[PDB]
Amino acid sequence: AMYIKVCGLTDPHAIDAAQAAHVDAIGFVHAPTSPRHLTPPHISTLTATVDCTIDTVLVVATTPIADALALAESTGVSVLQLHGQYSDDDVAYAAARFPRVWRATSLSASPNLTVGAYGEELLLLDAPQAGSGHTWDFAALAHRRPTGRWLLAGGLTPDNVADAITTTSPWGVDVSSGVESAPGVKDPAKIAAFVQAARGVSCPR
Repeated sequence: AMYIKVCGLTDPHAIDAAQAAHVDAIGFVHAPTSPRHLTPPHISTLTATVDCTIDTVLVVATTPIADALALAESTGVSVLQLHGQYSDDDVAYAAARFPRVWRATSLSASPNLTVGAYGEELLLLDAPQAGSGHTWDFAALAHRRPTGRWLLAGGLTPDNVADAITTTSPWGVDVSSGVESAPGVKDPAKIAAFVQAARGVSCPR
């Protein structure tokens, strides 16, 4: 299996493309510093339109952890995803209080790469430079790949994802900017292309 999350969706037009491509998760960003930012009322309505074949994920960065928990509850999302600003203590505080918590980090932050170290269900590892060249720099992951449930991120696009999955064999992938036509505007054609490229590694057609 290869779990696919599209992160930072902001409209039904994008949700429809994600459902048509049978993605596994959709992220809704609540982070006022991001071009993908959504207010609580908007996250609530968007979340309610997604069917039970997709995990909905509230993605936060700067929201005090108790408020983030309250927002996860009120919006009805499946998962609370915490960006790397959050302390280890905050990750575990959340994990005790909400059923599904994801810990995001990046390789440059020298993170703890053991999944579940602080109560999280899954670790999202962002390796933004690994796609800077013509081919995917699988050396940047390699011995650092978690043994547990994790998502690879790092500027994934329809153009690099087959290479990334083939060489790095992640448990799943997370994509955002690489399927946008503009910041905060997901492009249905790119979503479809991304999923085709990613799934074609194990099930080419």
